[PDB]
Amino acid sequence: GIDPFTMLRPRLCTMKKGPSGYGFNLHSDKSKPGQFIRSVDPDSPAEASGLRAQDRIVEVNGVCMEGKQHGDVVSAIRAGGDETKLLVVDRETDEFFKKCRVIPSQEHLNGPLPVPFTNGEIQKENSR
Repeated sequence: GIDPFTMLRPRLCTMKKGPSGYGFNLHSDKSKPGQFIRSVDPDSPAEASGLRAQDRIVEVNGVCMEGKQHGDVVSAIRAGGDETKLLVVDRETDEFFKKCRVIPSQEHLNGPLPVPFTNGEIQKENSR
C-alpha cells in the first residue's frame, strides 16, 4: 500500500559472473554473524544487481544463511554456477526486521512487510 514504512523491504540481487568473476567484497563480523557488503565495485554485476554496502546477506541462491558461517555462505555462492542470487537488507530494513523479530526472505521482497507488533488485537477473547 501507500505506507511510508513499506519501503523497509529487502532486495533480491541477481548477478552473473561478468568478466571472470563478481565484483564485491564481503566482510565477516566478529560479533554479529553473517556476511555484510564491505564494498562493491560500481562497474560490476554486483552493483547492478543491487548489492548495497553495509547490507547483510540473508539468502543466497534461494537458501537462507542466517546463522551460517563464512565458508557455508561463500561455498553456496560458488556452488551457484555462473550466476548467484543474493538477498540483502539495508540498515533501516534490518533494524525494522530486528525490532519485529522477523527474518527477511524472498516473500518480503514484494510483500507489504510483517504486521506491526506481530500479533496484538485481542479480538473476541472468548477462550471457551
